[PDB]
Amino acid sequence: AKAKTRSSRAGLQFPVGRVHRLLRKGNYAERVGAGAPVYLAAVLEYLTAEILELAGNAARDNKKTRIIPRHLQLAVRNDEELNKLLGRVTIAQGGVLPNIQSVLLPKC
Amino acid sequence: AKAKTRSSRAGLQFPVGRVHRLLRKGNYAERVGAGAPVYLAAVLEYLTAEILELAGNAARDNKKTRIIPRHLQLAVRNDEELNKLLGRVTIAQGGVLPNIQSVLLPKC
Amino acid sequence: RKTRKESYAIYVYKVLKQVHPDTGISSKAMSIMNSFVNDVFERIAGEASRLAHYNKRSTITSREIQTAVRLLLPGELAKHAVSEGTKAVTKYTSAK
Amino acid sequence: KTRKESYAIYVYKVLKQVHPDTGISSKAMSIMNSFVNDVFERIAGEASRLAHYNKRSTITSREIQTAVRLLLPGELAKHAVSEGTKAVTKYTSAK
Amino acid sequence: KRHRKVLRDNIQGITKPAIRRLARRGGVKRISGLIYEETRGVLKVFLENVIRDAVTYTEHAKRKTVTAMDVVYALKRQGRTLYGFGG
Amino acid sequence: KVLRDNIQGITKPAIRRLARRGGVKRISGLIYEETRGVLKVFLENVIRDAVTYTEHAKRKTVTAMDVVYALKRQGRTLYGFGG
Amino acid sequence: KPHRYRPGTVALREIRRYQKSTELLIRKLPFQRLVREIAQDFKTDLRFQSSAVMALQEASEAYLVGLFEDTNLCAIHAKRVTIMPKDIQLARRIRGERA
Amino acid sequence: KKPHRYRPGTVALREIRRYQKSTELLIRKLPFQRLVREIAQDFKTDLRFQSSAVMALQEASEAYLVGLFEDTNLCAIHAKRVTIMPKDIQLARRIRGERA
DNA sequence: GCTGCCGGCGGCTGGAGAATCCCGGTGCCGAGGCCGCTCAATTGGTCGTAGACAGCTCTAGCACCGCTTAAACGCACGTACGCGCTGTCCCCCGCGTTTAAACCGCCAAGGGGATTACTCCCTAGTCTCCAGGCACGTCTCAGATATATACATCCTG
DNA sequence: CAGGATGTATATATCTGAGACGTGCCTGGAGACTAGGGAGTAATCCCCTTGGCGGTTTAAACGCGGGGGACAGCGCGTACGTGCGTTTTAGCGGTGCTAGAGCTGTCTACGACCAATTGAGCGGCCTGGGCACCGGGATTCTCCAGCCGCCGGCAGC
Repeated sequence: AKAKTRSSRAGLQFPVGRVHRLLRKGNYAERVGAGAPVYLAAVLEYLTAEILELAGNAARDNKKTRIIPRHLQLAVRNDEELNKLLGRVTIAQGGVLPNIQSVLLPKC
Repeated sequence: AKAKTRSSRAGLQFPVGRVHRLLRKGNYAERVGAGAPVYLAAVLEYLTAEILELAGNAARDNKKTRIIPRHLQLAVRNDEELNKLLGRVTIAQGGVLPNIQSVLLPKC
Repeated sequence: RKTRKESYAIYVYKVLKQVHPDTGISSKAMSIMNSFVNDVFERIAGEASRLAHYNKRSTITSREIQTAVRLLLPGELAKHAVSEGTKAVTKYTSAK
Repeated sequence: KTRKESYAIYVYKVLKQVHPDTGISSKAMSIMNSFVNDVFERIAGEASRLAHYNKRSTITSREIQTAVRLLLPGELAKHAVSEGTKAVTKYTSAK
Repeated sequence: KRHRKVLRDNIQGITKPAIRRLARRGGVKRISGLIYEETRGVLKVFLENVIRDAVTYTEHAKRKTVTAMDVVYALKRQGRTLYGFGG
Repeated sequence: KVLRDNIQGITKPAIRRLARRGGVKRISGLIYEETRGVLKVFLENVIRDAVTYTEHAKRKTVTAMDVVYALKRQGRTLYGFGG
Repeated sequence: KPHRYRPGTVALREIRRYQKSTELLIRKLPFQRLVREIAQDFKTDLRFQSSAVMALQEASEAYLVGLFEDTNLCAIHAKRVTIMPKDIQLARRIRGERA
Repeated sequence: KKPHRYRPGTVALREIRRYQKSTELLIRKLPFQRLVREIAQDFKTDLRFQSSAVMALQEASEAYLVGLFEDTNLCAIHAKRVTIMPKDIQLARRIRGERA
């Protein structure tokens, strides 16, 4: 007995079993290997941790405690590498990045 | 008993068997129906016939007997609807439609 | 003299002779036709399978193909294709 | 009834592992759920096509690796592979 | 009097100050007077394109209600995917 | 005169002919470097994916199917070389 | 006598004000009426969920803002300060939407 | 007599007429192949290139540049000029969505 | 007034350099007959998705009105628009000539592709029990409001 | 070219209370424990097609030099889009109200799967000859620069 979760052995916080079930029932391939769910879970964890840490820093800069879509937008749009990945997507209640053309500004 | 092709019974010039086998081995779904291959073959036959006729008209226009990629490009780009269907496809040895801006022309 | 391949050459040529009984086709144009047929087939099949899974079903039927056609071909092609497909499938089921 | 799956708990844990003193709103969590759901398919479809491309039949870490290399732009992918390898090199050592 | 209350000329409901606010958010300084119809036209055609797919999704689903899932679904189809509505 | 970087191999008359096919009438004196830069960038953005595809299959040659597949990934399909 | 600001001063203030807020800019009821008017031609006697309504509103909002950005760029290119429909149909055709 | 020299802006239209019916490539094959081989060195060393892939890449890059130049000409004509400048190229790549 | 007088004005003439047509010889390569093999058509039984009916019931469109806030109308006016003159110098466009790509042929060999024996990894099957979704249940500290001061304009002298 | 007055922004005080964060329950699906047999894995060999070489030659690139007209700058008329006051009109809301359409559960039956035989559709490999290629030469086809008759100002009276 003494069952152990695969995530605990892999040292991850994501449902390896859930990802493995999704791979089987997604009709992606006839047969599925073993390390693929672990790799995919690790990649997802890395991306989500990076995004969430950036959003948290952005929210802290605004002197707020919680996270709102405005902070998510302000964190995503300020990273060009992340901008390339999320170029063709839009988030609800995000607003726009404040920018003003220099010509329209007064003379001095 | 004597055998006969499915296309003969459906009055088609496209292979039902090959398309059905592709539907099986293409991973697309677990099970496939019966009318789906016939329907898809009919649609493919329609599209091919329309393209071939449109290319043949242009081929006969320039006093030729065999079709050339240039004729295919000319037929595709001269029909706006088919152009929308194939909006981002680039055809090898197709050149470009003849067009000149009005301003660049002389005064008279 | 081995590893035989597959293509759509014969059917395309057969359709050509039923439209312009005096016209031929070069090799590059025929390959272009083959590629276009493959691309359209892959697009329609992918859309139909996506829709079949979207409603959590498990089988692909004529209805899925019809909706996929309606979702891709703009306007005139859509109705002409659905009409010809319907008449063809009725012809098939009527004559077993 | 009719339980619906979600990624709320694990996203909350990951948030706690970097910021132990910051909360999250309601929509700000569904946004991250949708992002994860999008990326999952965006990687799995590419991996599936890549496996079919070579007439193979099973999905292994190698095709997922190539998918990560293609999708994630540059330096980010440069990191990801390492952790990915990390994430498996322990698991094979102790199953 | 149960249903089919067909209305007309509701495109004019997009008032001028709304367009002024949208443009100010965009970041322009001066606004002409001839754009008030071009914007109303492009918005209208965009709505037609979205609603066609939105409706045909339900038609395939053989239902009589249009949910949010279908709207997001058709927005993703034309490469305009949107986060924040349970994708 | 043999030391010539391959990027310089794109001669100015070639750029002029490309522009004429485009449909332009007059050309200034600075397009010839912007075009060279754009060409190089677009070349790398496809050769990277193609070469990666070569690496995955353990081969050592960049076959036609590989290059057309990588172009299809970028959103520019190609007809003629198979598919 | 009474204080009048130099022309174009209030425009700059609205620019830096609205660029910060995040709420919607179009009233919900006229938008719903327009959506209901349009939906009839495709299949009559339908039924709408709200979440779809504000989803459509957000999508149209984003599209209009994106279009106005390129319109401003085309206008400022031509050594002008206002915006004209010609910039709009230039931007819509360079993108390839109307090509 | 004086030698016959054409008025400015006519031979250019003649080449415009001539090239828009042609289908052949307009870039020398060997320099392009050398450029491709040189630029592929960084990713991996000692690679082999099949013949068809080089011409495929060539005509793809020809079509891309042709489209970019057409869009640039349209943008330049929009600005009540007849000449094209690098800023038009930059603005076109801004709007189409490639540089940023 | 009216004589030249002068420069343009468009209208026409004809030379000039380019693009087009056809004829006549020559190939290279789509189009068709041939052989066979390998997969598609014929039979045959099953058992489990999918169609029906038969229910329950959450919720979306109607209505009703009180408030009120932003939408519609007009109104001085200055500023950014559009046109017109203009001074070049920088691209267009032939010419000599200098050069590298294109053709053509002969080689070597490393890597791509077909064949084969096999092994051990993931699927097929059961039993089991604990992580996660549902229903609450709150008190939070998250916001929401109201208040009070510095600030950057546009005028003045 | 330096101050004053201003309507804006900024900060800071109270509420204040819908809903992030636990807190339990229970369930169904994820982990523990059994072969097997077929999918990939080395190992082999056998072509082949690609990198490489070395003469011509000949059409394309290159640097020069001459020239004219598109372009950025400057200036002026002007008219219409902006800041502001005065209605008023439809949005927001808050309250019920109702049946319609959406959700789930049972039962049955039929059609897609899979396995075993048998024959013909098509993929390969020559093979003859026919439509596109190429050349020169006559045939038109626009492009241009100057000549000429006319015309409307321009010095005088």
